[PDB]
Amino acid sequence: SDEINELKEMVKDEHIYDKLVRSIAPAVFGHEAVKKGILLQMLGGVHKSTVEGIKLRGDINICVVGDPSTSKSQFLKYVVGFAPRSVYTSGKASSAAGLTAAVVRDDYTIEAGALMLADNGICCIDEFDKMDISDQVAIHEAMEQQTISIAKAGIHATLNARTSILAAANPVGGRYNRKLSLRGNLNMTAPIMSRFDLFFVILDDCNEKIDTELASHIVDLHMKPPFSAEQLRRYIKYARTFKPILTKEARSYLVEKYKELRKDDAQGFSRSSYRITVRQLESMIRLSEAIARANCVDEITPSFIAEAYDLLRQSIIRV
Amino acid sequence: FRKISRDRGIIDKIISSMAPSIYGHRDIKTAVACSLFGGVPKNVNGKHSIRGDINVLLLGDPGTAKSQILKYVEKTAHRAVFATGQGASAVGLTAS
Amino acid sequence: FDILCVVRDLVDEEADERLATFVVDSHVRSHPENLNARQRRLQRQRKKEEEISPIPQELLMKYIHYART
Amino acid sequence: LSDGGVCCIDEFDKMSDSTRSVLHEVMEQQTISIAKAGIITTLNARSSILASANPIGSRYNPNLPVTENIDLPPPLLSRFDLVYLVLDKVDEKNDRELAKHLTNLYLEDVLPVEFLTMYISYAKEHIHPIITEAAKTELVRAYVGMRKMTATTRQLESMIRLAEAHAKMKLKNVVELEDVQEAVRLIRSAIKD
Ligand SMILES: Nc1ncnc2c1ncn2[C@@H]1O[C@H](COP(=O)(O)OP(=O)(O)NP(=O)(O)O)[C@@H](O)[C@H]1O
Ligand SMILES: [Mg+2]
Repeated sequence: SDEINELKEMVKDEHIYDKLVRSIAPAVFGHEAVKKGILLQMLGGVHKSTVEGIKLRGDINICVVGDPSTSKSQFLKYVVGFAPRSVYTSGKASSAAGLTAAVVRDDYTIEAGALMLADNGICCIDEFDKMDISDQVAIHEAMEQQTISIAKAGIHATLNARTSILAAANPVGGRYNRKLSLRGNLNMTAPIMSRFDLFFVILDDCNEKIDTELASHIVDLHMKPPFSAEQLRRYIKYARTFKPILTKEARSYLVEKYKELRKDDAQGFSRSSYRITVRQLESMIRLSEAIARANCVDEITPSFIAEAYDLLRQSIIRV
Repeated sequence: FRKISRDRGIIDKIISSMAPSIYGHRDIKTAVACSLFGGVPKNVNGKHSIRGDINVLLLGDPGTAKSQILKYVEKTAHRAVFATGQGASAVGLTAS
Repeated sequence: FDILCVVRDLVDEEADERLATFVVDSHVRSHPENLNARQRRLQRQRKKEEEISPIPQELLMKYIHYART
Repeated sequence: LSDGGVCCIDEFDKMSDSTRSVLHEVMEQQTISIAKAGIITTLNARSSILASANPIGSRYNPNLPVTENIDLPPPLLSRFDLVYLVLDKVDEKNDRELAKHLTNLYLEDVLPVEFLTMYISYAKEHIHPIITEAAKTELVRAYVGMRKMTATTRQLESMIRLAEAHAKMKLKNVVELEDVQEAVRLIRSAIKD
């Protein structure tokens, strides 16, 4: 009942949403957008099964692009330390089999890889860009169909990989080139970039007003947030029990905002899309559901659609 | 089945019913319908056997429901198997 | 592969309008919360299904198997 | 196996690529992730590494940067706190005195070489330095200075760790301004390579 009352005093607070984001990764300074994304990943979308049997992904996939100078791996260390049912792995150290699932003797049988172990969970892939394309393309099924399917050595299976993937890619050459598109800064391509719900780029050029307080924070951390980790986890567990619904106004407004992103993504005389596929409309649905969970309301207001549209625009204004 | 088969629009109602929660792509739904019903396998006096199965390739851009169409067909076909990309070895596909 | 389907994702304003409308409708139509109770729920599922499937999917599977065999 | 001890690696330039990748999570997280045969664990390595590496070919070219001479890639090279160059370039005022020092070992029988291990042991057992409040401002101003001169927070973290190590030396229980200053100075020498 003490925990019940802490939950009540948390949901009573009208602006708890800010307090949640500032409770993400408290040992790392700044980068509010990334922290907001990690909150809206531990709060997933609502997974759905259609009348035709076709599934819709609930999990949210996030990429954190950053130079090896940036405090980037801190987010992976945090969420794997915090979130239940999660794993850490390194991009080149893990193969395609090592990532989805391998086939081993004991007979022939299946050995669970990282994306199997993080089912109904979070998989954190550090140094993602160094992963070979052969290793990257293996996860295209687990990314979106939420499964791994195998046909090898007389063992045939399809395996559940309902997993929110968190990738920490470096830019090509380490340095992020601000003159180039997000497409140009990575060795990824549209099949896998469309599978991520959103990309964050986090940059660390010198700025004395920032660098002074950032340096001070590093020494403060060596001991010269509003909620504890326990309280945040309890809230996340409670918020995940909510299953928000799109209000009628939100549906039409979301169609308009998708048409805006879709229009702005068009390139070439063919009006080819690149970043905004149909997958990104569904990404906005997932993100607004996660936002509604963050606010513990069973109905999605158009303000959440506006926030989801702006969250995707953190990537779309960089092309 | 005998009743609904008489309908003048039955091919189109079947095709529209293929993967009903996927918008558009009536060409894909047609190709899937043709594949899923199949042709007639034939054998000419036992001296020459001919394929009845229809093979279909869904080639195209990301986020266009191709994988979802295949998962639907796995749902709908009376004997089905599904194997993505790097998950399929040569002997794991034919025999070992 | 004796049928080829080429699937191009082109920006096209009213086509994207219609597709996005259908997708958001599909998401609410697939939401989990959306005479005994089990019978009523199966009836509601059929009511949802006839919005988009001109013949029942359960009928379509047996019809396919019949036509094949 | 080098948990709690210095891991000495020679031929560090000729290291294999899987090993080059594996070094990242011991450099950062001091562990290595294992996920096979029904066992999943971050196997904690907790080791300080002393690397020894080489140029391509027989000679180092000091008119080219470290990345151009050495085989191993910059992001791994960046993780080291101190990085040094030792060169065979001829100079009799060095070489003659080196040769005399070397050759004199064959004739001769303060240098606390056997007490060094005991001093290290008691220092590691007893002394746990904490950062002085003034040393915060010293670290910040030094970091912003080298930042005004391409630094990253990894350099600041390195200066903290070196200053704490400097405080275990002299058996000092609190990091002083002079500890920060020597950590800063030695890193300023190193980062200029
Ligand atoms: N016409 C559509 N109607 C409904 N959903 C769609 C449509 N096109 C794409 N989607 C959604 O897009 C998501 C991805 O579908 P998917 O089948 O993986 O596309 P794909 O063609 O396989 N792309 P890729 O795997 O990169 O080659 C699914 O959640 C679908 O619901
Ligand atoms: Mg696909």
